[PDB]
Amino acid sequence: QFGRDIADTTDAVRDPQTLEILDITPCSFGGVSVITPGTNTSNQVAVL
Amino acid sequence: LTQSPGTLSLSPGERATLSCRASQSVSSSYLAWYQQKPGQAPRLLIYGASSRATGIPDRFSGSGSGTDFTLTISRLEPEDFAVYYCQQYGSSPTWTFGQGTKVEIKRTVAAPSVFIFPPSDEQLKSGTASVVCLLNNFYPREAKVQWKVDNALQSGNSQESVTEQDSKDSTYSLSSTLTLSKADYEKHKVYACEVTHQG
Ligand SMILES: *[C@@H]1O[C@H](CO)[C@@H](O)[C@H](O)[C@H]1NC(C)=O
Ligand SMILES: *[C@@H]1O[C@H](CO)[C@@H](O)[C@H](O)[C@H]1NC(C)=O
Repeated sequence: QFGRDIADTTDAVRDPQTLEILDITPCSFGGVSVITPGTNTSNQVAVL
Repeated sequence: LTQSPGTLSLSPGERATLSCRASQSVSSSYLAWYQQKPGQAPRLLIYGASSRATGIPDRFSGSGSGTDFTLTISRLEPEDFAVYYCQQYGSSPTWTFGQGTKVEIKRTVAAPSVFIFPPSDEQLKSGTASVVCLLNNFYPREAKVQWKVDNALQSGNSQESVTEQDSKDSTYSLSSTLTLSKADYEKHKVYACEVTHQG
């Protein structure tokens, strides 16, 4: 009925009506680094 | 206010940056920028140190920080060839304008064609002289002019050399006039003009 990963969470599932097999990928996430010359040099920034 | 460079003369189609700079006498949001063609009332381009006014092309962009600020022109056009002013609020009482950086953007490169003119019968019978030396078809306005008889008369307090006229020939032009007595036309056996250009 379910697939499993190391964390004991669903890596995949079977749909209870259509019975096809769905992977689960977590929705995209990451850090938000701000690249800055010092404030004494400029107030401009880039974002990664 | 400081504004730089004193003229900005890059080719059309490029990116070109004007700067506006100040002492701590002024406040950071209230910078603005203006266009003036010859003899016209100025036109508001930028306000808020970065916002375009409505009806200004998206190729203009203002930016800055503290007391160092800029206007970048991009995708330059012959319509940009004008004097450009920044201005800033003097914190509360007073309004202060920049230098008026002439956007003398690249047209051609050329040395002057030259014509030289002695005094004439109507001018002399009217009791006067004025010797004329004419320069045209040049770019930039790199011109220097000197009067001679045939040694030197450029020391004369009555010599004049008007500001340069730009043209549909993608080039500047200018004139020097050496006004004199009719007795100078009787004195000097020849009149001449010499020109230095491109450096
Ligand atoms: C659920 O209903 C659909 C449509 O009637 C059918 O195709 C499917 O086989 C049913 N699944 C189960 C588990 O009964
Ligand atoms: C601070 O910035 C100014 C220019 O904005 C620079 O002249 C100065 O050297 C800087 N000082 C330090 C310690 O970063």
